[PDB]
Amino acid sequence: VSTPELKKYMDKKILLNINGSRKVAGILRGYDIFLNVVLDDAMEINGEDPANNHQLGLQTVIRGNSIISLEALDA
Amino acid sequence: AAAAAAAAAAAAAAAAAAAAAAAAAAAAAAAAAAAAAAAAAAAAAAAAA
Amino acid sequence: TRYYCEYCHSYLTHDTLSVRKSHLVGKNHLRITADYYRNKARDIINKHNHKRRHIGKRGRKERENSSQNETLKVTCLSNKEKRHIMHVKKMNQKELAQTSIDTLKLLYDGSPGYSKVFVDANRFDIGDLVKASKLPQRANSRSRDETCESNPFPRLNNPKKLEPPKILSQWSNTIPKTSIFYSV
Amino acid sequence: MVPPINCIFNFLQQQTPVTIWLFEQIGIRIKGKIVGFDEFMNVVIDEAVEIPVEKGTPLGKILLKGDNITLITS
Amino acid sequence: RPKHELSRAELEELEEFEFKHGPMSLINDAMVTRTPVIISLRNNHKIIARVKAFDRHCNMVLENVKELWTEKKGKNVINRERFISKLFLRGDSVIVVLKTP
Amino acid sequence: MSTPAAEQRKLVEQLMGPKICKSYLVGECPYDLFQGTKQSLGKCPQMHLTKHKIQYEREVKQGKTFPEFEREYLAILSRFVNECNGQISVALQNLKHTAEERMKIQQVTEELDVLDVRIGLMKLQELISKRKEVAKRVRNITENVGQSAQQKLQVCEVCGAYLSRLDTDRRLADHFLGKIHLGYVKMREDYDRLMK
Amino acid sequence: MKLVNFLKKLRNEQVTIELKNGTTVWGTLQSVSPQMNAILTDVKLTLPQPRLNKLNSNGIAMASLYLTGGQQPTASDNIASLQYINIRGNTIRQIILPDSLNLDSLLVDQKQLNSLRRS
Amino acid sequence: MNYNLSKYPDDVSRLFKPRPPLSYKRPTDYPYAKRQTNPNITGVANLLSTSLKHYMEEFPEGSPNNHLQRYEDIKLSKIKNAQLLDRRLQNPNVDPHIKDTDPYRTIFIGRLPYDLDEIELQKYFVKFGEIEKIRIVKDKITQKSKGYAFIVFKDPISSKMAFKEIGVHRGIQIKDRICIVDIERG
Amino acid sequence: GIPVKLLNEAQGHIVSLELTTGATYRGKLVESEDSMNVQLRDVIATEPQGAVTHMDQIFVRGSQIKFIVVPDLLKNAPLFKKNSSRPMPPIR
RNA sequence: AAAAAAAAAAGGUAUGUAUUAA
RNA sequence: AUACUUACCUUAAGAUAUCAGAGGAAAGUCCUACUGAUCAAACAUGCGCUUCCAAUAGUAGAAGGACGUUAAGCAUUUAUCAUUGAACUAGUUCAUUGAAGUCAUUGAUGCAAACUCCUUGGUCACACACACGGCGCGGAAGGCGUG
RNA sequence: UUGGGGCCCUUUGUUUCUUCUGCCUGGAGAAGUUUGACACCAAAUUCAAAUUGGUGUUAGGGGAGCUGGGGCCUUUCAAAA
Ligand SMILES: [Zn+2]
Ligand SMILES: [Zn+2]
Ligand SMILES: [Zn+2]
Repeated sequence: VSTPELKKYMDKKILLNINGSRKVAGILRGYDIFLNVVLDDAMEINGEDPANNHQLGLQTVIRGNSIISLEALDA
Repeated sequence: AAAAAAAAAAAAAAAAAAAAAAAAAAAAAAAAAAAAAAAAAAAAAAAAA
Repeated sequence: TRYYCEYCHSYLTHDTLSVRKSHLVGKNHLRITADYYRNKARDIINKHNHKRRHIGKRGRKERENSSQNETLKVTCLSNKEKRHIMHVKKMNQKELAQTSIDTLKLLYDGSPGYSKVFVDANRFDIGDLVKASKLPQRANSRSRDETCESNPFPRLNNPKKLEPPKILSQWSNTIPKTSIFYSV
Repeated sequence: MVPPINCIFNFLQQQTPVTIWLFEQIGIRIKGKIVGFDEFMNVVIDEAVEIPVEKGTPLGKILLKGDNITLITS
Repeated sequence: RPKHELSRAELEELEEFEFKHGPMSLINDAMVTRTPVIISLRNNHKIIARVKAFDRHCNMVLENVKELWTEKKGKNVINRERFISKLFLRGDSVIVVLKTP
Repeated sequence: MSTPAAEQRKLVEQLMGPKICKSYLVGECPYDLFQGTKQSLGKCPQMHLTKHKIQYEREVKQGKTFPEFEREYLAILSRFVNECNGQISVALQNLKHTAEERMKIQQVTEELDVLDVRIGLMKLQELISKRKEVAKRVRNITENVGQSAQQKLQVCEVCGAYLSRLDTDRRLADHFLGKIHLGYVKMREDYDRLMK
Repeated sequence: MKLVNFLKKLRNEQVTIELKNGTTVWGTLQSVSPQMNAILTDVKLTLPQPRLNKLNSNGIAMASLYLTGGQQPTASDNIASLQYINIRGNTIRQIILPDSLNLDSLLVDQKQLNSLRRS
Repeated sequence: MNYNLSKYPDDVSRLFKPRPPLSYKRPTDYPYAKRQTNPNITGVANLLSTSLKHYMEEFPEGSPNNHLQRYEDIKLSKIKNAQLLDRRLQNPNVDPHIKDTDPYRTIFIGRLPYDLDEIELQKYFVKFGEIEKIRIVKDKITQKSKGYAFIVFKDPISSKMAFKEIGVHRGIQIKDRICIVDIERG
Repeated sequence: GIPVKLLNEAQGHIVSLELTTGATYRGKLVESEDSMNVQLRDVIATEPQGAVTHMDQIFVRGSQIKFIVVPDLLKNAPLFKKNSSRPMPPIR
C-alpha cells in the first residue's frame, strides 16, 4: 500500500542484517513496497573484517522478508 | 544564503534551487531598473509640460 | 478515509503521508498540541489524591491516654491569604524546575577544549543531531577550531570574579551581619 | 533509483548467471539463469544447480518459490 | 485475471470452479465418495480420517480421526496412536493429503 | 492498491505485457510531470511502458539514434513552451493595472497645480515649486506602494506563477521545488536540447 | 465458504483446543471470532507427557503455562486451571468437539443455500 | 533532555521524559537463526498405507452425508422446475382464445384492474379506432381476470397509434390502475 | 487502529524497541508508518547477548518488532477518550 | 414523407504577506 | 477571524439479526411501527442463588508489592583469538606484531532468612450471646430467571 | 433557644459545588449555579486589566411532588373444570 521511506538512505553505504546471523553491507540502489532492497558492491561482513569478508556481486537484490534492521553508516 | 536553505532542502536539489534563486534575484534587479527608467520618463514628461 | 486530528479538532481530508506530515509539523498544530500536554501534565500535580478514610473505633485505653494530652492549636489562613500563598508556592516550584546549575560551564570557559565539549553543537554524540534539530527557519558561534594560542593569559582585565553563592529569601536574616575582611 | 524487480528484469534479459541464497534452514544455494518472474518474486531458473553449504547435482528448468528466496546475486 | 476486478457473484463461480475443477477437487471427490484420506501435518504426525467438510484455507471437519505419532530420543523409537471421533482441523498445519484407494 | 501484491502485480505487468510518447533520453513527456497539480488533466495518449522505455534506453547503448522521436518531441514540447509564454503574457496584462490609475490620475491632479505655481510667480517661488514637486513624488511613491500592497510580486517565466520579492529565498524554495516549476524548468531545457 | 462460520454455532459446548505449542485446552466455548479467535470460560489447559524415558517437553510451553498464574503449586503433573482464557486464532492447531452433536444439522451453511435459492 | 530534536520547545520536550533504560535479561528462547518448525517430517509411508488397512477394516462404511442432501434437494428441484417450464413451452394458432384475426392488428393491454369491465375497455381502446375483436385473459381453473387482454382493431395503424398513445405515456388510466400497452408479442 | 496512532503520536520522543531477534534499540523515533516499520535517530543498541553499541540512524522492519515502549505521558492522550464529540466533516 | 443545439465550482491542510486597540 | 500568494493532496465496495408463514407490486426480487419462532442489546426487576468485604475487649492482622536493606550474606562457576622469536616436556612460561573486545568479579548463578518501608479494604450495625451447622443494612464481583 | 455528653475535623488550600469574608476560646456568614460562571496553562506585547488559543470544575445528602418497575391484600369482570 504505502512505500517505505528510505529516500534519505539511497546511494549511501548501508549495513543491514540478513536473517539472524548474516550482515550485508552495500550501497543502496532501490527499494519497493515489500522493502525488497537492491544494492550494488555487496560485501558479506564476518568476524574477521578483511579476511572472512567476501564480495557477492555487482548487483544484489534482497527480499524484504529477510530484512530485520537497516542502519546506514554514512551521513 | 547557502547555510540558510541547506538545512531543510535536500542537497541534490540545493544546486538547482540556488541557480533558480540567483536567476530570480537578477530578474528582480531588472524590474527595478525598468521602474527607474519609467520614473525618469515621467519626470521628463512633467518637465516638458 | 479522512484523518481527524483531535488536538486541533480539525479534519484533514484523504490522509496522505505528505499532507499529514505537513500538518503534524505545522506551527499551529504544534502550539495546540504542546499546550494540550502542558495542561494534561499540570493536572496530575493539580489533582488532589483524595484517598479514602477508614475510621476505626478508638479504644478505651488510647482515649484515656490521649485525653490527658492537651489539645494543640491549629492555624488556618484567610481565603485572601491562602490564594496568594498558593500562588507563591506554585511559582516557587516552577522556579526549582528550571534551575539546573551550570556553574561548571562558567568555570572552564577558557579551557583549551572548551569548544569541543560545552558548546554542544560541535560535539560528537549530540553534534550532528542539532543540525537536523534546527527549525525550518522559513522567512525573516564558537567554532571548534579554536586553540590555546588565543587568550594565552586568561587574566588581562578580562574575567569577572565568580558569582556569590545564593541564599534563601526566607532565612536571609540568618547571614552573619558583618564580613571578616574589608572588600573594596 | 533502480527498483529491485526492475533489476531482476535486467537479470532476465541480460542473461547473466545468478547465485541465489535460500533460507538458513534448508542449507542449499541455487544458481542458474533467471528467465522470468512473477509479482511474488518466485522465479524460473534455466540450467540450475543446487550447491550444498561444488559437487552439487544439476537440476534443470525449475520453478523456485519466492517464499524461500533470501538473496539473488550475480 | 486479478481478483479485485471481479464482482460478488464472479468470486462465487470462481470458488465453485476451484473446488469442482482444481487441486482441491482431490478432497472434494474424497468427501462425496466416503473415501478415507491420509493427512500429514507440519507437526510431523499423520491422521487417517474421513472428511465431512473442507474449505478454501484447507481447514476441514473430520469424522473417525486416527492420529499416528512416533517419537525418538537417541535413536529409541516408540509409535503412539490416538483415536478421535470427530475433529476440526485448521488448514495451515497440513502439507500433503492423499486419497486412499 | 488494496494489497502490496496487487500493486506489485501492476508494476510487473508494466514491466512485461509506434507508441512513441516519452521519447528523449531524459524523462520528460509533457503529461507525466504535472499530475496532481491544477494544470494538467488526466489520461494522456499512447503508452509510456517501462518495457518500451528499457528497449529504447538500451538502444541508446546500441546507438541507433534516429531522432524522429525528438522531431515529434519538438512538435509536442514547443507548443507547451508557447502555451506557458502565453499564460505569462496574460498574467502580465492582468497584474499591472486595475481601477488603479484613477487614483494615480488623482495623484497627478494633486501634482498639476503644484508644478504650475512656479510659472505663475516667475527664489521663494522656485523653492515652493521644489517642495511641491517633492510632495508630488511622495504621493506617486505612496500610490505605487498601494498598488504593490494590492499585488507586489513578479511572475516567473518558468512556471507562470507569482513570486513576491519580500518573501526572500527560503520561502521561494518551496515554489522552486514544486512539481509545476521544476517540470517547466525541465521542459525549457528540453527545448534547448532540441534546438541543437 | 468460510468454515469458521461452523465454529460459531458450536457455542456453549465442551471442547479441547489443541494449540501449536502442544498445549491442550479443555473448556466451555464462547463466541468464536471470524479470525478463529476462540474465547473460553472454565478451562484446564495442560501439556502432554512424552514418555520415552524422560524426553524433555516443550520448554516454552512450560514457561507460558506457569506464567498464566493459574498453575497451582501442589500440582504434581503439569497442568493449570483458570477462568476466561482468550486465544488468538493463528495459535490453534486441532479442535476436538464433542461426540454428541450431529454435523448434518450444523454443517449446513445458510449463505450456501441462500446463493442457490436466489439464483 | 539536552538536544530534543523536536517541534516542541524545551519545556514540553523535557515533559516527555522516558522511563530509564530497560535492564538486560538473557534470552530464554531460541535464537532467530536457530528458529525453525520441525524438520525431517516423515512422509506418508508405504508402511503407513500398510497400516491403513487396520483403519479400513474398523470403519469400512463412512457415515452418510445428510448436509449434502440439502443441496442435492434444491438442485434437483431446479431441474424439475426446468421440466415444468418445458411442459409450458410446448403449448398461437391452436390456443384459439388467441385465434382471433391477424396479429398485426392485435394490440395487447396489461396491468388492467381485475375489477374492470368490457365497456370501459371498449371505450378506452375505442378512442384510437374501431374495434374488430376483443378478448380478455382469464384463468382456466376459474374466471378471475388475469389483468391482460388482446384487442383486434380494424386497421394496424390504429393499433400502433393506440400502443404509442396509451402505452407510451404513464400507461393508460383505466379504472383505478395504469394499464401498460404493447403489440401482441406472440 | 489506536495502537498504531499512538506510535504516530510518539514521533520525536525517546522510545524503546524489542525486535523478535532479541535485540533492544532504545533511542529517538524519527519516522513511523502504518506498517509499524519505524526509523530511529541516535540510538543505543543491545545485542541479544548483551553487547551494547551506538549507531546514529536505524531503520527496522515492522514485522520484526515485538514491543515498543513509549513515553508514559502519552497515556492520557486524546486517542483514549471513549466518548468524544467530533464536528461535521467538510464536504468535498 | 423526415429534420436540427446546453445548463457548473468544488472544498481540506501547511507556508509567507496585510488588517482587526491605549 | 478576514483578504492575497505558494506548496501538498482528493470517495475500496456492500450491508445492519435469522428462520418460517400470510399479503401487495410459473420465476426470482422488493416491501408489509404484518403474524409466529429463535437470537442479540439496553433497561428494569427478582430470587432463603455463589464468593468477598480488617484489631480496638487492642499496639494487631489479610492481599499485593519494594525497579528496599542486611549484603563484598552463604554455596558455586567464570575472564579473549591469530602470527614470530627464546626456553621447555615430547603440552607450558616470557617478549614482540595483528584482529575484534557491553559494563560488571563488591559481578553472574543457585539457596534461605530476618528486618524495614509502600498501596489497598464497610477498619458498618447489633452483639460477648453453649451449637449441629443462617434467614441485619449495605457495597464489589458473578451465575440463573421473568418483564 | 440554651446547656451537657459522644464521635469527626488529614477537611492537611480546615468540608473540596464555586467566588468573596472568615475560623481552633470553632463547625460560620454573603452572593451564584450550564446557551452561564469559576479555576488554571500558554504566549507576545502593551506595560499589572483584558486580548487570543487550550485543559478542567459546576458536587454530595434528605424530603415533598410527578413518573417507571416489582411483590402482597381486597373488590369487579371473562374462560375452563
Ligand atoms: Zn492538528
Ligand atoms: Zn505521456
Ligand atoms: Zn518560478
